[PDB]
Amino acid sequence: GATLCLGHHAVPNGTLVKTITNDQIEVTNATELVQSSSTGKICNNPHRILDGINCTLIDALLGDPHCDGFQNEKWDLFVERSKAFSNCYPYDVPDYASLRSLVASSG
Amino acid sequence: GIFGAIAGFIENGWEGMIDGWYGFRHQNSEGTGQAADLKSTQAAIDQINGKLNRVIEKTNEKFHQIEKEFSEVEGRIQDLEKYVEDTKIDLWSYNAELLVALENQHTIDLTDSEMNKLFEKTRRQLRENAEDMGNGCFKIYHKCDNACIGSIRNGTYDHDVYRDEALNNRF
Amino acid sequence: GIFGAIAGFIENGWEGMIDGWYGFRHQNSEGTGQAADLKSTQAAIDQINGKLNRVIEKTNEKFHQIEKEFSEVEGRIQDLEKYVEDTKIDLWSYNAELLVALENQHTIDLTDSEMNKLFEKTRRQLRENAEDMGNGCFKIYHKCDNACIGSIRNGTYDHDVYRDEALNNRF
Amino acid sequence: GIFGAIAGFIENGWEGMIDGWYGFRHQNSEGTGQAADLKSTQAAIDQINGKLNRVIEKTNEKFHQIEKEFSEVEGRIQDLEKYVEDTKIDLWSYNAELLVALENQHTIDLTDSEMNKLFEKTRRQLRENAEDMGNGCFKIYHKCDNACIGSIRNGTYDHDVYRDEALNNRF
Amino acid sequence: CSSECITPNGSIPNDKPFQNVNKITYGACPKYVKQNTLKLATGMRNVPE
Ligand SMILES: *[C@@H]1O[C@H](CO)[C@@H](O[C@@H]2O[C@H](CO)[C@@H](O[C@@H]3O[C@H](CO)[C@@H](O)[C@H](O)[C@@H]3O)[C@H](O)[C@H]2NC(C)=O)[C@H](O)[C@H]1NC(C)=O
Ligand SMILES: *[C@@H]1O[C@H](CO)[C@@H](O[C@@H]2O[C@H](CO)[C@@H](O)[C@H](O)[C@H]2NC(C)=O)[C@H](O)[C@H]1NC(C)=O
Ligand SMILES: *[C@@H]1O[C@H](CO)[C@@H](O)[C@H](O)[C@H]1NC(C)=O
Ligand SMILES: *[C@@H]1O[C@H](CO)[C@@H](O)[C@H](O)[C@H]1NC(C)=O
Ligand SMILES: *[C@@H]1O[C@H](CO)[C@@H](O)[C@H](O)[C@H]1NC(C)=O
Ligand SMILES: *[C@@H]1O[C@H](CO)[C@@H](O)[C@H](O)[C@H]1NC(C)=O
Repeated sequence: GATLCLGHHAVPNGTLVKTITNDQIEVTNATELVQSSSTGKICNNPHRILDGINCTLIDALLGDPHCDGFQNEKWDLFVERSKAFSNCYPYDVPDYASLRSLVASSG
Repeated sequence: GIFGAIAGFIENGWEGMIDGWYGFRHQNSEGTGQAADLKSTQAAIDQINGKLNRVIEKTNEKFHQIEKEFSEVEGRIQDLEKYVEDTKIDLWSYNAELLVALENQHTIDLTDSEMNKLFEKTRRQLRENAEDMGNGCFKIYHKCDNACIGSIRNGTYDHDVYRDEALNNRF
Repeated sequence: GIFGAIAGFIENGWEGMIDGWYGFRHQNSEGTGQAADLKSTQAAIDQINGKLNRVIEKTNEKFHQIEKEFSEVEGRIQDLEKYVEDTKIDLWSYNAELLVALENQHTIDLTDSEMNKLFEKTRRQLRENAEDMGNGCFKIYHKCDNACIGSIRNGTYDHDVYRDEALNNRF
Repeated sequence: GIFGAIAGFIENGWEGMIDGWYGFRHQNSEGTGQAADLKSTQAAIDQINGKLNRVIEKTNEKFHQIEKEFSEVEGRIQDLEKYVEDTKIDLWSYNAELLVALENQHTIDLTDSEMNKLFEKTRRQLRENAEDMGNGCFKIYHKCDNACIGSIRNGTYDHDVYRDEALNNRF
Repeated sequence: CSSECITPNGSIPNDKPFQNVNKITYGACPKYVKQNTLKLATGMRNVPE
């Protein structure tokens, strides 16, 4: 006579995953659902990125001289750097956050 | 799993089977052989993909949102902004943990299921001409050459042909 | 599904069976017949309802809440109100999508289960007097008239009565 | 459950079995006996614990948050603080209700599964030497003393030994 | 270079459902979670011998 065997495959290197009943259990393959890394660069496409360089958005708005390059500019995303500084008459904006927001949003 | 086939009554997997997820090994007069079952392999892969595509699907696009970091202590409103963001993150972190747990449990169970379904399909084909050896192998009580084994694998096996022989050898 | 009965080893459904979800078709000396199995039909319907009632249940009552539309640009606080509402809607949208996917998967699986359970129950009744033909039909190796078929259906079949006859015809 | 063993083809549970979750009761020439199956009992307990540990696990630590009660009517911001907290509570209340429903459904199904798996394992051991009586009892067609029953229970039963006797008594 | 999702750390790929990079994002972005990893099983239980 003959013998017929039913079987399933297996692999040398398996992967531990987590289930309802099981904290670690080995399967043949798994895929990662959490992105943990970055290339490190803000990609200039496909969004119009405006690098503010030494300028904050508010100074660009007001017209601080060293910001005058930003006149009439547009952006999808305005990037403010930490090195930014104000060179003009010292001022303050009550509810600075809101002006910043609504201008940033107007774009 | 839940059907008790994989890591079940089937002792272990075959690292040697590289052309499919599920298959047959046989031994008969002519020698030993191995072949993958592509339909059930496909069933498993299809399901897993379906689910993979459910989850890996397009993310949500968001543009202007609330501020999530603060350089000054402001009290109440910042307390609220912070609390809202923290709440959101906790809830999604929960959804994700659970999605993975459920999904994985189910994948394990469905792959077990496919195995068991192949076994069952085969047993049913063989009718009275074979016995379940409990290890996931059938004992075939008639003379089965490579063509015959093949006929079992592609689903064309005619049991009535060998029934007399097999019946004879079983008892 | 997960048991491989529906869309399984059972080729297809019967559009002709309008009195139940699961049943028997038979062919014997006297002719052909069809009858619904009401207990297992009920099992399925009951579960599906239980679930339907879990979901369709009373909604939540809310009265005065935050404002969700705005005619003026206000900045920070409006950003926050908007963000909170948007966050909530995304989270519930997720719960709903998932509830439906899970629930549906499970309904498919549980109806498959009921079918397979009926099959198994019946096979067990028949003992040595019939064989599994693999298509979801049993071959009964003794003489079974409409009363006998009935006895199988209502669970009163006594196998010992026909065992000799059947055993004889099987081998 | 989903396998139709517990509250299934197995009529009811044994309040008399206090040393395990699943076991055997037997009757042979020497008398009647009862013994627990510790492996499958363990399988069930282990899973249930895994799950219990998933849920009962460390809670989240939070310290300074938004205020959730108010002694004065303030309008807009309070509306918002209130709405945020209410939103959070409704979502977590949902998560908890569902967690429990799913988890429980699954526990019921997995304990049913374990039972059915033990049954299947045993049937496979016995080969041609016994028949499924449908009530979760096997009829053993040869002479089985307490040692033999034991051998069935600890998985060492050699069917080939009794096959001739049993085959004889079956037909 | 190109990418649909921007974070203060740099751009990140949006192919996955979730990300640990930053709670601050712009564009089509994985939802942000506290876990640095969640593996979704793509095959059966592995049982070597
Ligand atoms: C992407 O960007 C964020 C923000 O820049 C990075 O998070 C920062 O990571 C560092 C290192 O893990 C954290 O340092 C820690 O600070 C805590 C709190 O003061 C301190 O107790 C620890 O000893 C440790 O030094 C830092 O807190 C954290 N910053 C924030 C605001 O979260 C993140 O690491 C970056 N991820 C990638 C992929 O580059
Ligand atoms: C941003 O501001 C910095 C600092 O003021 C500028 O760096 C100066 O550059 C000039 C011209 O190259 C040098 O002579 C100075 O030595 C730099 N100053 C300091 C303090 O480092 C920089 O030019 C500005 N960047 C842009 C594009 O406007
Ligand atoms: C692991 O799974 C991923 C996603 O399904 C797939 O792209 C990859 O090919 C798999 N790896 C192997 C070796 O099967
Ligand atoms: C199955 O195998 C037999 C013998 O090898 C062959 O003749 C037949 O064509 C096959 N059937 C199918 C549908 O592939
Ligand atoms: C089952 O069928 C038999 C024969 O038709 C009938 O005599 C008997 O009463 C039925 N049993 C039940 C419980 O309905
Ligand atoms: C099973 O039972 C037999 C007879 O009682 C005994 O000899 C044997 O050692 C047992 N096997 C194991 C592995 O416990």
